[PDB]
Amino acid sequence: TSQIVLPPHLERIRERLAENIHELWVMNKIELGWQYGPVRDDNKRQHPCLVEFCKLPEQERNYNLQMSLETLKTLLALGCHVGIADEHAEEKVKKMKLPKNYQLTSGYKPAPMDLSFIKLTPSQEAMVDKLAENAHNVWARDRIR
Repeated sequence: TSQIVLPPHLERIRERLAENIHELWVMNKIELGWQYGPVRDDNKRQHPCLVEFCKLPEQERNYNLQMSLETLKTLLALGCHVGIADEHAEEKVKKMKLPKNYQLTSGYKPAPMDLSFIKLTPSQEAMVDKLAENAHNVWARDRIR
């Protein structure tokens, strides 16, 4: 799976979406007990990806935004409507939808909402295998070469 590159019309969304999506996603790598440290290794109980979006360096700055860009480019490549009509409900339109659920421990625990009071679309339930296969697709077009 490799469809198109994303246009820049969303770029007003993307940076605030980044300062959201890190503050949703980065909590997920402390349930082992990893913390922030200087150098890359796991034998001594750390994972330095636990740093805020702009705080990271540039190659790690985009390494948070790539999961978003996965969930954006194939969506816009899907042909369906994914134009930003319902503008995302944090930092632009004050409805307070994005951060709802969190629990703080000995570690960086920002606020992902595990949203479950709405149905999920017929698409994104079907795109679970698409987006999880795209991992091996990205890895396979590297590996077979």
